[PDB]
Amino acid sequence: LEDVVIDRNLLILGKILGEGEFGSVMEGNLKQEDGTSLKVAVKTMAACMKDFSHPNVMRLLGVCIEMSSPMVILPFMKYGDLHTYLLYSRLETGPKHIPLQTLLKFMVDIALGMEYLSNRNFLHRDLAARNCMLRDDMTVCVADFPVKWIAIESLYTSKSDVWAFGVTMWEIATRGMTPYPGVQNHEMYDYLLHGHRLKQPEDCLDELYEIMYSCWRTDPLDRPTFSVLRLQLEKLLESL
Ligand SMILES: CS(=O)(=O)N1CCO[C@H](c2csc(-c3cc(N4CCOCC4)ccc3NC(=O)c3ncc[nH]3)n2)C1
Repeated sequence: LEDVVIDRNLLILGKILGEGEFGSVMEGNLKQEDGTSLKVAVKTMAACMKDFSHPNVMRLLGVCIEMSSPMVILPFMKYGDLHTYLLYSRLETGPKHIPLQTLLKFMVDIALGMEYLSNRNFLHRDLAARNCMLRDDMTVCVADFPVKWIAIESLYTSKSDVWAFGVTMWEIATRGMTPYPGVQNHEMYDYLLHGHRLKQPEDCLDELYEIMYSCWRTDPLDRPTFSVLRLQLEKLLESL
């Protein structure tokens, strides 16, 4: 089924950007049909992605299969994963102090991305700040289609995706804290069973904590939809 394939000679691979599940993600140059070349990311060593068109969801540029003796091509995200970008924001090199409105925009971006995928009845199954990438224009898009992001009942529906989104909201609000400090992975199921949740971050609004807390209700049906979540975050952002 090769409607999305690209000729291998149009692609030039280069240095490593990160490590995915099945192999290395490399930087690359893709020669386009209009003659010009574009910087790309190439996972090495997709059917879902072909069906997606939305700003806050990573798109498929193509596929290549080189023979030795496959590679999925994706857009280059110049600031990398969101988790690592948040960590750097607490030091002094690349980005400055990120204000509250910019963190909410990251949350809104992800919510929009998930709203779209949720309407297609597509389940992410791995939503986290490390799986959210940063475009050259500072917009976030969800990508990659881990015990502390999985919900109670899942130990998967669209509401277990909502749980993981709440955890990702917490990650962004804490600027890259690992969830559940002083709690081990084996310990999680019982920690959640007794009704304990991620604690409210430091200088973080009650309105915001209400929203992320609502993602972790015991009953999946009590959680809000991504569209409900998206509006709550958008209106909270507007009130600053
Ligand atoms: C969630 S994912 O499935 O996308 N995934 C999984 C495996 O690890 C990959 C990863 C980690 S860090 C990184 C990256 C880092 C930089 N940086 C290099 C160091 O300085 C800042 C920019 C620049 C570009 C980068 N990636 C991309 O453009 C790109 N697009 C599409 C897939 N990957 N990529 C990402």
